[PDB]
Amino acid sequence: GQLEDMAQRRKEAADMLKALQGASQIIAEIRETHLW
Amino acid sequence: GQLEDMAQRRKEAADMLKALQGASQIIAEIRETHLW
Repeated sequence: GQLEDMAQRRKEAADMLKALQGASQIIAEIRETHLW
Repeated sequence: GQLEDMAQRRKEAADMLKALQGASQIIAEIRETHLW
């Protein structure tokens, strides 16, 4: 009848997901370099 | 399901070999009258 710390932590955790994207970009660059 | 420098070098070598072979064939095909 009647009825910020966590937000920052989850935001940092989500931002840490960029490691996979960075690894994929590095792998793609290495593959492109191997061609030359 | 799924499966440059060296390529350029081999292409140049093949082109040079083909040019030499063509030149040799052209020289051989010259009329015997002009070759002797």
